[PDB]
Amino acid sequence: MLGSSSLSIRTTDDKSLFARTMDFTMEPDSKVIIVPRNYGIRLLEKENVVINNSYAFVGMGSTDITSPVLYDGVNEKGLMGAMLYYATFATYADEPKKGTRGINPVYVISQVLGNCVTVDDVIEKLTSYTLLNEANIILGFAPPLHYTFTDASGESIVIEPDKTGITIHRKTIGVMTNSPGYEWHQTNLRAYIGVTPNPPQDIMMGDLDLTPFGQGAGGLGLPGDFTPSARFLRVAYWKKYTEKAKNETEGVTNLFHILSSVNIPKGVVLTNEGKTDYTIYTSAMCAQSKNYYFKLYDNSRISAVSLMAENLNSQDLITFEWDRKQDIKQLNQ
Amino acid sequence: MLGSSSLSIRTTDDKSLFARTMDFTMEPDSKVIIVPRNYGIRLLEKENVVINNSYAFVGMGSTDITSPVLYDGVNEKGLMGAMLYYATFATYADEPKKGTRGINPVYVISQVLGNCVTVDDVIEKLTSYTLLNEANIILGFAPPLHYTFTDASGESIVIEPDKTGITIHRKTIGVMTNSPGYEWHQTNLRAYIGVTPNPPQDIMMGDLDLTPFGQGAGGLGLPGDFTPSARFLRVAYWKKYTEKAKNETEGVTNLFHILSSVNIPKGVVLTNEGKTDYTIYTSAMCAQSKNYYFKLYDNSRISAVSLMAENLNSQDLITFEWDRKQDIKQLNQV
Amino acid sequence: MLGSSSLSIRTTDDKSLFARTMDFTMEPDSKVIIVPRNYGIRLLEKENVVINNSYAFVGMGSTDITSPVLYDGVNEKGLMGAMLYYATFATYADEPKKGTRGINPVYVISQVLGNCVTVDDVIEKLTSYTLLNEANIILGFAPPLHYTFTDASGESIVIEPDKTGITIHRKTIGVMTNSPGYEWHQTNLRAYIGVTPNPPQDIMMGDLDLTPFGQGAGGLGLPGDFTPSARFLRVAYWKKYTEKAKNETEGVTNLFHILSSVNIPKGVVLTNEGKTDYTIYTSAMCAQSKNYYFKLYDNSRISAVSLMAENLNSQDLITFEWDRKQDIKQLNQV
Amino acid sequence: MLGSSSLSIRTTDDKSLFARTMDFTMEPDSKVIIVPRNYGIRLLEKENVVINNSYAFVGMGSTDITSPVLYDGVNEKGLMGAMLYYATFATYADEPKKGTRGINPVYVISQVLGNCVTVDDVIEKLTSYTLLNEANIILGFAPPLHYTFTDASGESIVIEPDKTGITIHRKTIGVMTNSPGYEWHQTNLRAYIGVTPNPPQDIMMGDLDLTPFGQGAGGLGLPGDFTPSARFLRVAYWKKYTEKAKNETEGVTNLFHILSSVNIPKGVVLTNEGKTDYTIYTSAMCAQSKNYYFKLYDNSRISAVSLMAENLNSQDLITFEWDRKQDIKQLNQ
Repeated sequence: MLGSSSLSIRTTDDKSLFARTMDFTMEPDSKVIIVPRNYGIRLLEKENVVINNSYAFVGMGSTDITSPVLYDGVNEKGLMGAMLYYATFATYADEPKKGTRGINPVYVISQVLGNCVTVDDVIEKLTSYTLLNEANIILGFAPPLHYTFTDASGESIVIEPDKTGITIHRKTIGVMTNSPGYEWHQTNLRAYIGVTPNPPQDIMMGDLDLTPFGQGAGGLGLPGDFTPSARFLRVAYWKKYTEKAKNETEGVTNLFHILSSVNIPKGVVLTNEGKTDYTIYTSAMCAQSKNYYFKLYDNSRISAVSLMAENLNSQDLITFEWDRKQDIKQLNQ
Repeated sequence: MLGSSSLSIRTTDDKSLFARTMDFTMEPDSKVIIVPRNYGIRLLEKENVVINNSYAFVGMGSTDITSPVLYDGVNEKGLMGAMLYYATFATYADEPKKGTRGINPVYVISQVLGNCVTVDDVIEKLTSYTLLNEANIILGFAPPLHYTFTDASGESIVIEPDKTGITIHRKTIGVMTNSPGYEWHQTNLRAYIGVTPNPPQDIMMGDLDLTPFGQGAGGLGLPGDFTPSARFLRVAYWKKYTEKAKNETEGVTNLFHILSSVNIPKGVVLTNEGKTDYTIYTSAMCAQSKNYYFKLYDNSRISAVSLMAENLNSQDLITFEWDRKQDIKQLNQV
Repeated sequence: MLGSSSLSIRTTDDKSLFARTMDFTMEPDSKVIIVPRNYGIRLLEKENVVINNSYAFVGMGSTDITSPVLYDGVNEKGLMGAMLYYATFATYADEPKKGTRGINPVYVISQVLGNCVTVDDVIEKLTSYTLLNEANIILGFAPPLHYTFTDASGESIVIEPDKTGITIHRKTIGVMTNSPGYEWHQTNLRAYIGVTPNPPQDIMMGDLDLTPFGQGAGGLGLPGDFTPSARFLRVAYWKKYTEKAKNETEGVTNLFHILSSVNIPKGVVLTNEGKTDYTIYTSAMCAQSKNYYFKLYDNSRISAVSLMAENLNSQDLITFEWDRKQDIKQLNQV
Repeated sequence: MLGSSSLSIRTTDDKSLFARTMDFTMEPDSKVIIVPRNYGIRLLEKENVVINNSYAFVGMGSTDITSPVLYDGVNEKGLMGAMLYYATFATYADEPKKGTRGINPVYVISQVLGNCVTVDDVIEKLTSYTLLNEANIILGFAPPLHYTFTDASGESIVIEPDKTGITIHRKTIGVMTNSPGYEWHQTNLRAYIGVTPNPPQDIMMGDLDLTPFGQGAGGLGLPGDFTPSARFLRVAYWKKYTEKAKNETEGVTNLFHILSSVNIPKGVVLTNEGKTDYTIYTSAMCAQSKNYYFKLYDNSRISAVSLMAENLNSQDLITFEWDRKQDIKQLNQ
């Protein structure tokens, strides 16, 4: 994990959808995963302590350690959520606070999705855990994360494990990328309210008449780079000005169009080490249907996994593998 | 038409691909159109003169007037091309210059793809015509246009009907959006050479340590808006830096990722007249395969049409309709 | 007041200097004021408590209300400070927290310059005060303010009356404009670390060589408008790269070159109400010499006042009136 | 030279004024020079044809080579001009075109100010010349230049020795910096018409109010760096919107304020060669008064030279040296 952009939206259909890109430096073995009720998810990768999960859920994630790790997903009661990179800000403890258990940052999404309904449930659950510096997701240090959640009702929150403790932001705008903290970007929005769909008025310099080249000059000032702050502003503004989605499909379509302003093609961003950082997949999920939708760097065709289609009291993890090949429809031979 | 961005690329296995977005306010009757050889293409809509085309070609276009109007396409000899808005700059004439025939701007692609092989053929071809200020029932007036072509060998040209006459640009960088002129954008590139994939180095102010938020800071300065100038910069720069495609399928994919930085969602851009200006479709062509690929605002799955698959001596236009339904694959019952 | 930019610097001379532009819609009655020892400063306009001041100071201010109101200044012990706008963020009590005295935001600088020596004294003094929502008759309301101070040693702090109470920021980078809060701008700096004095290297796009138009391209990404946030970046970044000053005089000069990046011409910024927001004056002060220097919108020649040349036990304010006529040295008859 | 910004303005007092910064790496020997009538100006350093100047002028320049080289200046008939850097564009001949006299690029201002009145006079003058690729000794080589002139009527033209020959632009907006060519910057202007003094309206995102930080948001998008294109934008836009000067003195004041957005502190721009590039002097001249005004990097106090005060039929050049000392006025000691 190395960067990502997310947002949620509300349809006129009365549905809530959430979506996110994921950026990274290669493809990992990642599938969409359906975790059945009562499966058991650890808190710490170093202790064999299991929490029985009341709920089933589906999302993108890894099976590379003991309990499924979910980057995002939706559960059978309509809770949607994700974890996103939060570098230089994320701060964790060595020891739990008296009265809490240790949890690995990498397990937050799975635990919550499996045991919560509303955004208030999330806030409540969280006060019974301390995020811990557990080394060895055999992928190293606990990655610097922060979290967003959105429930069936359309409310979004952000949880950020800062130096000064856990920060909750309630009733947010339903946008989140990477560092810095949420209130920093919310404040940043203010510097860019002049970014609109509407063209500016022609002007004169002496005798000279000045008019735009074409269209789209309203957005002058919007940065087009892929830093977390730039991405934050493109998702928010294009969330603001994109037409309301009138049903679930349109919602998926509109989410992927907005995220398209923050999709990273392979080669245009390199890391301090010269690894390439690119959008591996984009996904979306609907609280009311509990459908998971996703598309990949190598596959523009959207796939869909339906949570309630499966037997939720299954003993076993149900799994779908990525199809990393451009799914082109041939209209003739 | 109302805006669009385009580029070409080269693969590792020596294939040339060209791609474009089409931005518009309505989205009208448009389809893929295969024009066969010897179909006959009008020069002017108010006149009965028809040039008989030597080559078959496929591209997106309209069948609403006498001859197919192609917005872009590839022909059987591997020439690719496209017309794109050129507002404020496109200048035409009332009457043909001595020794040329008039041509309607919306017929250029069709005429060229129908009769040329190399970009040099295109340049020579063009000195026997004069763009005329005609007009069409569709939009109600001659649209301000400029044109781009790329042949099998990956060489690109831009043709621009300027106030002073027709301006040719030879061996271009293979990127073109809208106004202004090609020389203006080529010159503009230089103000932006500091936009790279590489992070800037940490610095200090007094006792502060300052380091980037995440990744991507090497891009500081690139603009994010949907003006033609900004779109050019984004397509040019991201063309430079994203990976070389290893084959044809990767070409289409990469082209669409790059164009993605200039895809316009419904509502983010409005005209003076309050109309929403958004990307209706996105297409890519391949000189060697002569395949035509496309996706739409409501359908992200790519479709393909093979020109060489059809009877190239057909009497009748062959067409493929837009499938404006988001084509979701269900991996279980949805 | 309606905007302003400020910074401090240290010479290789072991001197500290502070300087600020002042941006406002019209020029009230302002001059440079020397407040002598034991003069007396009110805390509040509606209450009659007058706090006796231990120290003399000089700076820019108004004499329109009961006690001299200073916008910035330096005192006889080398404490330097200023009040600047903090719109939408400043928050005041109706009523003092138990066991503090109420203080009008507009008296904070005069109270502090009068009774403090170090950065720590300022912090301590402030916990004995509570900022109240008391209006004044120059403006009609309590203007939203924040404050910066710099002592003889060169430490700088920012003090910000936030919703949740007074926020203190210790040993800052020595720059401060307007809203938002200090942490936010400090964080904002990280997004621009790639803004440097050095040019980026040429690149090629295919056959094309791309080189800068001239000099200065290292700064690509720096915004040029006059919002508080853009002014912070320019002053901070140009404070970083500007040559160290070798003595007091060069320190004044450097301060005003840097501040020139954020000097606002009449007409270029207008308020929601159409009043023009422009840089009325620019000042500087040195902690070691206790000299105050200023120039005006209408007069770029620098004037200087020396606190310690006066009698610090004078009965009365000593004041120097602005000279609003461009002070042009005639080199021959004009 | 390695940069200059320049503009002209018109007061409501019916006076025309012209101003320019000059940016360089170290200050060579320059002063204000008054060139009297009939003093004579060389065309080329390597040939002794001297052209007799009808008119007296005053400008900043150098006395290091045979004839005075002025960098800018105004003449006794109200014609004002400057030569600015034109790197990578300026093209000069090896040989004078059939029926022209060769001229050293560095002598254009001096020759033009010495014999022209209107911008038309200057267009006709220059087409009797060919700019020649002849080296000079204060800088070592032939510097790539272009030229701006403004006559007493307030019309401006820009002359640029392009690849394809001398390009001429009639009645320009009265702004000029460095490369690229005039028509490129004029076209660039259209991209930035939404740059105004006015704040954008407040907006909302969901339940959140968004309002500007303070003032000045109207200018969002304007670049702040010191390249020539950015320098052009700022000078033009700030020239459009800063208030009309009511007289000659305000004209000067306003000119230097607009020019201050393009003033370069020592250290914020370094060349490839690690040399620091900075604003050495800022000057202004008035067509009606024939006054010349200047301030320096080290002295923001403005100085003035009046052309007509002198004997315009003097035997010798009259000059004034720079005072690179901050001229502080002591209000008490």
